[PDB]
Amino acid sequence: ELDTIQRVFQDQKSNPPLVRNMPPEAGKIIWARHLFQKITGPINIFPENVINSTEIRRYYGSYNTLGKQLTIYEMWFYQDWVNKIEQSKAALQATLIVRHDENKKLYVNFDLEIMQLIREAKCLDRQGIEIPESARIILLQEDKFKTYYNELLYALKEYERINSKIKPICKNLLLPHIEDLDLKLRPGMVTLTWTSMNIESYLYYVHQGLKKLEQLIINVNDIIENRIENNLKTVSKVVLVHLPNVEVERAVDDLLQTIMLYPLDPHVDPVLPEETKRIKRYYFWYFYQALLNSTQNSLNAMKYRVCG
Repeated sequence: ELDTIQRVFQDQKSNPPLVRNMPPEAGKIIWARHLFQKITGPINIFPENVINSTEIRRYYGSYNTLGKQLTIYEMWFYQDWVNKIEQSKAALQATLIVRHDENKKLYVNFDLEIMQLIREAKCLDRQGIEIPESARIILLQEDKFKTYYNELLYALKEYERINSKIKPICKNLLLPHIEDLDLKLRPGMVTLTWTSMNIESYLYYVHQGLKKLEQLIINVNDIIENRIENNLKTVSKVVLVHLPNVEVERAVDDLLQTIMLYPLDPHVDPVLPEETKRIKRYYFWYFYQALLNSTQNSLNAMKYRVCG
């Protein structure tokens, strides 16, 4: 051994590589108790046988004298631990925990409270210790906060993926829809996760807005990404010299088809996004440049291969 035990204790619990899911407090006291038990066985063984011788015782012582020391260290650790959580909750963590909200991402206010209450009950149960009523009530509430924080996490990021897929094109039909997807939260709702409701419906409604937007994008795709691209390819293949009206008619039809998707050819008035609307016209001009270039590319091809 137990001088060997002594050197073990002198190298206290914070110094070795403990790997587990048990707090420093709990691991420290168990190791001390176990060490004391081992001691021891051886121481127881030684014684018786041885014682006687013683040696062882011485050783045882150392161990013990070691046993006395260990008991003293245990008591100091428990002095810092017994009653600590009750004081923390009753003073500054039990006072109507602000739920999780957002501005640019999800902002976690009481992350510490979640983690702490978590470790608290797991360790008190595993160690066969009594858990005060205050700790159990707030712990169940914490589980509610954690689940809602995670679900809101998923929601926010849904808006993020949709954004990652919209921003590469910067279409001024979805940019206004994106603008319309803005919401406002008053302070009276900053405490809804207490009785477990109105946040599920809120998140579901935000999701409903996102899915409706997604459906609009799906349409815009089916109308624009396939039919018009195929038409452009047809325009490029047209041999203007020889080959053994239609595309022009289809181009006109496709314009009107795009107009049917609520694209703001005039700037939206109340919003006044004069700068934002011309961006799609620039991309559309690039597409128009691709159409004229398609015919032009053909033009040059014939001009080069006229001799055969």
